[PDB]
Amino acid sequence: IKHTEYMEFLKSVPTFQSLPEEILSKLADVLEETHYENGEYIIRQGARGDTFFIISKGTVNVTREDSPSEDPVFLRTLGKGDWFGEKALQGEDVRTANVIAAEAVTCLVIDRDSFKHLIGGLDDVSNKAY
Ligand SMILES: Nc1nc2c(nc(Br)n2[C@@H]2O[C@@H]3COP(=O)(O)O[C@H]3[C@H]2O)c(=O)[nH]1
Ligand SMILES: [Ca+2]
Ligand SMILES: [Ca+2]
Ligand code: NA
Repeated sequence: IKHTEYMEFLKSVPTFQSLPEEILSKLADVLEETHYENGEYIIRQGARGDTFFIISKGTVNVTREDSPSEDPVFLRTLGKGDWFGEKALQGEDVRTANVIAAEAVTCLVIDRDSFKHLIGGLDDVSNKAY
C-alpha cells in the first residue's frame, strides 16, 4: 500500500509528473520515508551528502552561513511537494545549506544510485538555481 501512496504522491508533484511511470515505480520501490520533529536538522551545511529529499508532509526552513557573515541567514521555507538536497549530488558532495524541520515532517529520501539514474537528468533539477 505504501508503494501506491508513493506513486500517487509522486504523480502529483509537477517536477516528477514528467517522468515515465516505470521510473516512478522504481523510485517508489527504493525510496525511504524519514520523519522529523520541529527544530530537527535534516541537513547540516558542510556535511558530505548522498541523498535527495522530497517533502511529503510538513514544512522546512533553509538557512546558510556565508563567508562574510557570522551567523547563518534564513533563505526560504519549503513545503509539501518541494524538494532539496540536489547540490551535493551535482559534482562535489558537500551540503551547501542547512535544512531544518519546522513542524512534523515526512521526507521521501532517494539515494545517490537512484538519483543519478532516474532524477538527475530532469531539467528542473539539473538547472535549478537560487
Ligand atoms: N545553497 C543553497 N541551497 C538551497 C537554497 N534554497 C534551498 Br531549498 N536550498 C537547498 O538546500 C540544500 C542543502 O543541501 P544541498 O546543498 O545538497 O542542496 C541544497 C538545496 O537543495 C539556496 O538558496 N542556496
Ligand atoms: Ca559522501
Ligand atoms: Ca536533461
Ligand atoms: Na555539489
